[PDB]
Parts: sequence; C-alpha cells; structure tokens
Amino acid sequence: EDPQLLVRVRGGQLRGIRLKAPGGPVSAFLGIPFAEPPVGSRRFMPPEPKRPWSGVLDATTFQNVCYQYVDTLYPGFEGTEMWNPNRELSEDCLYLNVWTPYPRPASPTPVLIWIYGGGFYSGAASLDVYDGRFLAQVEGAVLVSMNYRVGTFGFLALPGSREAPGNVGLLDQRLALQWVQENIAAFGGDPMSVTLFGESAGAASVGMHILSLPSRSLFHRAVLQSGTPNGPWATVSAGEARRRATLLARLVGCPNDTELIACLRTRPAQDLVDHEWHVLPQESIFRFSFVPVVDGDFLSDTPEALINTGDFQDLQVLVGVVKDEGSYFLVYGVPGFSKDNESLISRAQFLAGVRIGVPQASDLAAEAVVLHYTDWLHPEDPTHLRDAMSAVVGDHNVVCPVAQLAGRLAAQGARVYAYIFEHRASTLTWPLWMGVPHGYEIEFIFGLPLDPSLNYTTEERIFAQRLMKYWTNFARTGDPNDPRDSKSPQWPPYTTAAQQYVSLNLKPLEVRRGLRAQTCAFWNRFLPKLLSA
Amino acid sequence: EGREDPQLLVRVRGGQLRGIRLKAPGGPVSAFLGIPFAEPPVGSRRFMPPEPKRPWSGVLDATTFQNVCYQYVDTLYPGFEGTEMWNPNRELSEDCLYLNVWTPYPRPASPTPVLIWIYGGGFYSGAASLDVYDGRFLAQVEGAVLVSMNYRVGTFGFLALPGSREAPGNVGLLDQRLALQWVQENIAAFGGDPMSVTLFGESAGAASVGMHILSLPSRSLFHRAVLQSGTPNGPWATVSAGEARRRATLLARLVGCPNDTELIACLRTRPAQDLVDHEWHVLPQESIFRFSFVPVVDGDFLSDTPEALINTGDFQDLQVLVGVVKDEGSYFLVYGVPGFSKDNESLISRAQFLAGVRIGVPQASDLAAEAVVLHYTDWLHPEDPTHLRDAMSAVVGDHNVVCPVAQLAGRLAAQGARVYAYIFEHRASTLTWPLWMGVPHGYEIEFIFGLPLDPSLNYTTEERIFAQRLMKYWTNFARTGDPNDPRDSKSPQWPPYTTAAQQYVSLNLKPLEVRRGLRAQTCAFWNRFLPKLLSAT
Ligand SMILES: *[C@@H]1O[C@H](CO)[C@@H](O)[C@H](O)[C@H]1NC(C)=O
Ligand SMILES: *[C@@H]1O[C@H](CO)[C@@H](O)[C@H](O)[C@H]1NC(C)=O
Ligand SMILES: *[C@@H]1O[C@H](CO)[C@@H](O)[C@H](O)[C@H]1NC(C)=O
Ligand SMILES: *[C@@H]1O[C@H](CO)[C@@H](O)[C@H](O)[C@H]1NC(C)=O
Repeated sequence: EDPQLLVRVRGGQLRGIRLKAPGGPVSAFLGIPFAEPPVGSRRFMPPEPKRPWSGVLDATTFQNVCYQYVDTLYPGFEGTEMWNPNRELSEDCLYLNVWTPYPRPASPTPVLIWIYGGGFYSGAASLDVYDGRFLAQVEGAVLVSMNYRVGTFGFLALPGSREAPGNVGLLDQRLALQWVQENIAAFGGDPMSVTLFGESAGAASVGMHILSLPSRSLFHRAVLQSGTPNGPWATVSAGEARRRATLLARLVGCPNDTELIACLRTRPAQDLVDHEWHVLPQESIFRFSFVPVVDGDFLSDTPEALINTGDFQDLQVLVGVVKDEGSYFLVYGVPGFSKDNESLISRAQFLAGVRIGVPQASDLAAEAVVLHYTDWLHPEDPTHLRDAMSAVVGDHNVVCPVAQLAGRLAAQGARVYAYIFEHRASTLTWPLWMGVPHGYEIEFIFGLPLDPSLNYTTEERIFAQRLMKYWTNFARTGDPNDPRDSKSPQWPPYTTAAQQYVSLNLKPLEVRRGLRAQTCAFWNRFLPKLLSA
Repeated sequence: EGREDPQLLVRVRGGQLRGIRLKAPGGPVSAFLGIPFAEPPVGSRRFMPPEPKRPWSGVLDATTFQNVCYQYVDTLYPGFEGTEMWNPNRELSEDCLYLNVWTPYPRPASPTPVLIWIYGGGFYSGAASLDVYDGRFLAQVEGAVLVSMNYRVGTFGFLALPGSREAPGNVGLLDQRLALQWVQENIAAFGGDPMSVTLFGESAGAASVGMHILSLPSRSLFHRAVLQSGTPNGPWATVSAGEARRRATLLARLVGCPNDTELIACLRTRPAQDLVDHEWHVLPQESIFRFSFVPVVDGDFLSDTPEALINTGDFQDLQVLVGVVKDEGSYFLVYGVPGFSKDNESLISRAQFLAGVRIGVPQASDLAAEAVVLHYTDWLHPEDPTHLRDAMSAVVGDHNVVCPVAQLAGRLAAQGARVYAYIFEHRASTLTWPLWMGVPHGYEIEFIFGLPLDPSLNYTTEERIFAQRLMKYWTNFARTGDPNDPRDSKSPQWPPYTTAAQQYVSLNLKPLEVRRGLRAQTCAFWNRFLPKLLSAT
C-alpha cells in the first residue's frame, strides 16, 4: 500500500487518500481527531487532547459536522443549501482535515489554516466550497481546516463557572493550532510559517486569536475575510452571556451554577438547538444567539479595548470585504425582501427595516441612520431604498468594523493589506439585486473555478489563479505581491495616512483610497457618541 | 417754476418734488432722491412705529441722497474698497426715513412694472444710497421704475420690549411697509404700475422680503418677490419675544437705564452713539452671523415663527425667485474665526476648525458641534489646512443661508408657490477680497443692478454682457413672474424648482446649466437631523 498516504503523528498512524485535482493528484487526510469527543460531561467544556490510538487510523472520509441549526428558509435552493452541512450531525465533531501535494513536499512548505464562518452557530470544514485540493496541487501549499463546536455547544457560557466557562468553540480552534505545531512537519508543512485565514465568523475567530496572547505562539500571518473581532455581532459581555444561558435553560426546563449546567448536559442536542434562536434580546438580523464572550480569560478585555492598545509590531494581516455585504441577510428577517422578486421597498419599509438592521439603535440614532443613507434627490425611490437598506446592514456589521480594525492594526505597527471583492459569480444563484453577497469570494480563493465541470467561465479561472496567488504569496511572505512580477499593478499597504486598498475583479488591480471613509466616520466615530447620550 | 426741466417736476401725496436728470451709459434717467415717506422718528418717536409724512408746502428738492439711518460703522480694514463700499455714504441721523426713485427719461407713457429694493446689512447697517444699489442702469436699460427706501436698523429699528406700547419692536419692518404703502399711492405719478410691484432684496433685505410674504397686511402691497442669499427662516433672521426682551433690558443696563415704560423713556434720552457703541455687546455667545437686534416673533407682524408659517401657509398666488452665491460663508470668517484674514491664505489647523465650528454654530451643544465636525470633515485628509479652511467657510454658509434657502424654496414650492432658484457662480474680475473667498456674500448685487455697464468701472466685456443677461432675468420675472424670455426659446430655459426634481440654474459667464439638488445631502443634516439633536438634549 501507497507510502505517500501513510503518515505518523504523535498520536498514531494515518492512512490518507489520493485525490485528483484538475492537473495533478493530491494527498488528503480527512477526519483526523485532534481532541477527545466533547460529549456527555465534556459538553460545554474546554477540549482535551486526543488519546493515542492503535493501528492505522482511516483518514479518507470527512467526519461528522458539529451539531448546529440547519437552515430551512429556502428548502432545496442551492444558494442556501451550499452552506448547510453535508455530513451527518454529531457532537462528536472535533476533527481536522489536511491536504498536501502528491508527492509530499521535499522542503518545508508554508501552512494555511482555514476557520469557517456560520455566525458561530453553524458551519463545517467539509463543505464543497472549502475544498483544499486546488491550493495544494497548484500553489504547492499545505492546507489545514478544522471543525469547531458552534451554537450552545461552542459558546454557551456561564462566566466564572467551571462547567461552562465560555469560548470553548475558540479553544477547539486553538487546540487544532497546537496540533499543527506538534504534527504538521510530518506532512511537509512548515510549523514556522503558519497563516490563519477565515471568513465572516471565521475572520472574527482569526481576529480573536490575534487578540489572545496564548494563540500568538501558533501562527505568523492572518487573513480576515469579511469579519472582525470588533463590531456588534461577534462578542457578548459576561453579563449578557449569563442572561441568554439562564434563559435557554428555562426554555428547556432547567432547573446554583452547577445544578444549572448539569441539567442542560442531560438534554438531547436538538432540544437545545430548537430554542437557540429564541433568546436574542431584540428583533434582529445579523445577530446571533451564542458567540464568544468577554470572559477576562480568552479575551482579557473587549476587542475594542484590545485593538485600541495592543502592539502589533510583528503582525501581517490581509483584510477585506465584498461589494454587497448586507444583501444576503435581508431575506432572513426584513419584510419586503425575498430572493424571488426584485425587493423594491417603500420608505415605510425602509424605516421599519433599520430598526431590525440596527437593533440596538435608539429612536434618535435610527433617524440618524435613515437621514444618512437616504438619497435626498430621490427619497422615495424603491431601488435606492432597497440598495441603501442593504448598505446599512453591510456597513454596520462588516465594512465599517473592517475599516476600524485595519485602521488600528496599521496605526499600531502592523502591515495591513486591504481589499474589496467586486466580481459576482457567473454560476451564482441569487437575484441580481444582491450583487456580490456575503461569502462568494471564498470559491475563488479556494480555486474552485479550475474544476472544468463547475461551468465557470474562462476569465473566472484566470481570476481564481490571481487570488490563489495573492493569498499564498501572503502566506509565504506576508506580502501578496509576486516577488518575480514586474507588472505595475502592485498592492500597497493600507495606512492610516493614505488609506489605500485595491479592488479584486476581472480587470487588473486598481488602487483606491478611503474604505467608505465618510460613511465609516459616521458609524465608528459619531454613533458611539450618540447612543451614549 | 420757469426755466426748469419739465420732466423732473412731479407731484406726490405729500407735495411737489424736483428730481434730477442722471447720465447713464446709454442715455439719461430721471432720479428722485430723498423723498420723505414718514415723519422723522426722533425724540419721543424713537422705537415707535412710523407715522406717515405730514405734507409739505413748496417744491421739495429731491436731487441728492438723504441721510442714513443711525448705525454701527465697520472699522475692520480701514481704507479698503472691500469694506468701505458697504459703509454708509451720507450723514448718519435718526431722521432717515427717505426713499429714492429712478425712472426712464422721459417717464414712460404706459404703466411700467415696479421694483422695490431692500438692502441687507444684518439689520444693523445699510442704506439705499450705496453705489451698488444704483437704479440708473435698471431704469435706463430695462425701462423699469426702481424704488429703494431707508429703514431704521439696529436698536432704532428692532429693539423691542414685546407687549409694550413704547417699544413694540419690528418697527424697522413697519418702515418698509410704509414705503410699500407709499409706492401704492404715488408710484403712478412716476409711470409705475402699482399692480405690478416686485420686492427684491439681499441678505437681511432678502429676509425682510420673506417677512412681508408672511405678514398679511403686507400681502396687498406687492405681487412677486426675489430673495437673494437670505431668508426669514433660519438662525439669525428672528428672535423669540423672550430673547428680544432680554437683549433690550441688558442694553438698557449697559447704558445706564435700569415697568417697561420708565425703562424705554430713559433710553429715549440717550445719544444715538451711546446705543450704537453698545449693541454688539448683548449677544449671548461669541458668534459670527449673529446680530443683536433683529425682527422679533411678536405675534403681530409675525403671527408665529417663520419656520411655522412656511410649513403651513397657502402660497398658490405667489411667484418667487431665490438663490445663493457660491461662497456665502467666506466673508464672515475674517470678522471672528481665529485663523482667518484677508491678507494671508487663512490655512487653519484642525484645532482652529473645531474652535471655529463652536462660533459659527453658537447654539450647538457639544454633541451637535461634534456632529457638524464629523460631517464637514474630509476623512481622507482630516488635517489638510486647505480643506479645513474651505469647510469652515461652508459651515457658516450652509447653516445660515444655503439651507434656510433650500428649506424655503422646498417649503414654498410644496405649497403652491412658483419658485425659481439659482446659484451665482461668477467672481467679479474687479473683486478686491482675496481669492480664497471665492464668490463672497453680496457680490452678485453689482451684477443685478448693472454696474458693469459703466465703462469707468473697468469690468470685462463678458462681464458687461453677463450683467445684461441678469438684468433681463430679474425684470422679466418682475414683468411676468418668469425669468425666461418669451421671444427666445433657443437659449436655455430656467425651470421652476419643484420638490420632485429640485431643479435650479447656475448663473455664470457660460449659458444657463440646469442642476438638481440644492446641497441636498448636507441640508438634510441641518434642516432635518440637527433640529432633532438640539431637541433631545
Ligand atoms: C416579494 O415576495 C414576498 C413573499 O412572496 C412578499 O412578502 C413581498 O411583499 C414581495 N415584494 C414585492 C416588492 O412584491
Ligand atoms: C454544466 O453544463 C452542462 C451542460 O451545458 C451539464 O451537462 C453539466 O452537468 C453542468 N454542470 C454543472 C455543475 O452545472
Ligand atoms: C493670517 O494672519 C492673521 C493675523 O495677521 C493670523 O491671526 C493668522 O494666524 C494668519 N494665518 C496663517 C495661516 O498664517
Ligand atoms: C480703471 O482703469 C484706469 C486705467 O488704468 C485707471 O486710471 C482707473 O483709476 C481705474 N479705476 C478703477 C475704479 O479701477
């Protein structure tokens, strides 16, 4: 049997499987356990490293998906399903995946580690969209992706308790990073060049690893696609975590901290997920029930405090957003919107919609939002109100958090590269009015167009290769620029002075300045003053 | 009479007048300068509403300009055409309620449309005799009858102890109403059509025109209105009865005069200069574009606040021309905002921009002041001295003119008014202020009145043709309620500003260009958001 598929890690022996990528084979090792199954009395608790095993462990299928809510808004429709889990659901989910060139790389090759999104409430590394074969085959890189516990299982927290101290979903991630140090070299990977890269709740996670001192020993570069540790959706405070947890328990019959969590532990998983979405304080979209918590442990203070004072003199970061961040979430809450019609909306609906999109907003601040996004040359135009409602949601939750993060990281000594992803997929299945929705750069970063049977267009293939090389160049060097290309489109560092980012689309690189600068001043500088008065 | 010119002798309701034959570039005009229309408001009549001028015997000589209402005289740059041209050019006296009349020579045989000019000057200065208010060119070239009156300014026009008989305030406006009454009764004697009367006025004068639109007694004395770079609404044009009462009793304390009757009576015994020497001293906060004594919302001349009246009144039977210059703000900065001067480029620091905002927007709380700075800042270049300077000019200009105007045009329009709106974009080649100030507040006036037609004034040939075009616009609007030429559809047309399309025209040396959105986004800030922010603080 094939020696390229046979690898010895500190915990046993692994048989991977050889996979065909469009222009070569790759070695894949799928379903490697990195922690003891967090079932039973281990539910809600920090993971423990995997006991050693006997024999040769099979690593050729994807393991089960962490237990999570499964979307039903559009049953059968491909643009929603593609995010739904494709393996069975289980609490027994702490496994990771590794792809690598075939043959195994001679010299040590940079590692890329991918943390999926899904609002800390869903997701899985086994999605077709996260296929690591292309990056491995084409760019010669070693790619690791992990599962982490999501929902109540990953982030339910009674802070200061021992039985549920919070953030265990992040600790799942952290163990996989320790595993990559202890084991990746056996695959050819370089433990001394590890890039984290993730999207949405993934990017938020990546950020939280930048902001937690024990994680900094485990990676060297980070990529934050369309998400941030800061902003309104990614963290709660200790007080609010305790409130949502004690309410979920009441909503499932339970019942002291120990008595309280112990009863939850005796509850079939679906009984907890049935009531997940039911503890949110106000009516919401782009607000999630269970998410990281400011515990003084993993997060010593709020990410806002931490980015505002940290020293990032060593860091290298690549941040960015898509053209239409907020459009995806509008169909999941905001009346008037729907994937099936044009979602032309009235001024009444737009006023109502802002209270949803900005649930924490007072009366005064929600009129401040309506007066800002309104085109007063066409104040009743159904098309502008629609596009603006989406802009509110995208800017409040993603684009302006990214702008604040990029600002502070760069100011505090980091090398930042900022982008905006402006190409919509020809394959895409949502209506035209959503433009480029939240999450549809990923298929291009993972090189999916290179598979000929996905019916992507030829320039999309050429586009995919440009991005695949921007990222892997970042991973190699901390600079997305080819060190052998002398074609003028160069990607400049983002700075506080010049605030320059580039646009990712089919045309060559174009350098722009200010990342919705006037509009982010409104969100980042003024509205904080407004609510606190 | 004998050997007198028989086209310069005219009888009015108060007696006979001898006028004068002026040379204009293209022929002569008749001018009647210094016609009294009220009893001089001296002595016990100070602060009182005007009384109609008792008739005189003999033939009154009306060939020179009369006195200027008692007023503060600017002394910022002494001997510099920029400031002097607005400074009073006759003797200062409380005896000052006189008006002037220009008419074609010979006086027209048909009944000619009338234009009545009301000068700006912040309700604290001004005179109908300034060289830029010269009716000789409008009268000669467009064939029109121009009337401009003196109205009392400062304490003497607007100091008010509301509710009292001795000082009911707003008498400065009641002067203007008397002159409008006068034009009704006597303008036929000069060939004028008392059924085609158009008020038109700049700044404080434009404000005044607005008060006449909003006051029912004035509404039968005119038919159309042009408001240039000023409004009755807005922050500076009016004060509440409470504020006027406070400013008056402090001015009394300041000159020695601590029941309202006894207080006013003491003030009546005070040299006119004593009052002028102290009016700048009762403003609540360190400000610019804030004026001590202005119209008061007395419930009489103005039944409610201007803001209330334009929201709710009917205006179908109304035609209005409104507009603004490009740089409304720049002139006021050098009179207050530290960092600004006519002699250097006025490149300020971000520190000075925050200091400035607190002055330009003196009613703003800390939070509102922050919102303004947040909005006017260029966040790609938040410390750029050139951008900061221009932004500071734009804050004063939008707060005080362009957004009251935009609110006025929008509010009138929605309620039946036919509205035309312009932005005046040409800087006079003869301008003496520095280049950074752009087209300052007040420097379209010389072009409406036609001064570039005077060869001695050293304008350009294009400025001459330009000034002719504007005179046609204004007077066509007086004649018809429409600045467009009937016998000319080739040249671009000037559409009415409606709420639905917010259309307005540029006025520059190039042909009319139609634009949409009178600072649409930024006036949402001032006319919509900031009132709510003041409200909830
Ligand atoms: C689009 O469809 C949804 C559900 O079918 C509906 O609620 C919404 O009103 C529709 N929108 C328009 C603009 O017709
Ligand atoms: C691509 O299109 C062809 C026909 O044009 C079809 O046979 C094939 O199944 C399609 N593949 C996908 C992934 O849509
Ligand atoms: C311009 O001159 C005035 C007084 O002469 C001064 O106060 C101001 O600071 C100067 N501005 C600059 C930019 O030099
Ligand atoms: C106009 O120009 C002439 C020619 O130089 C000059 O003598 C005169 O003083 C100037 N007058 C004005 C008002 O500029």
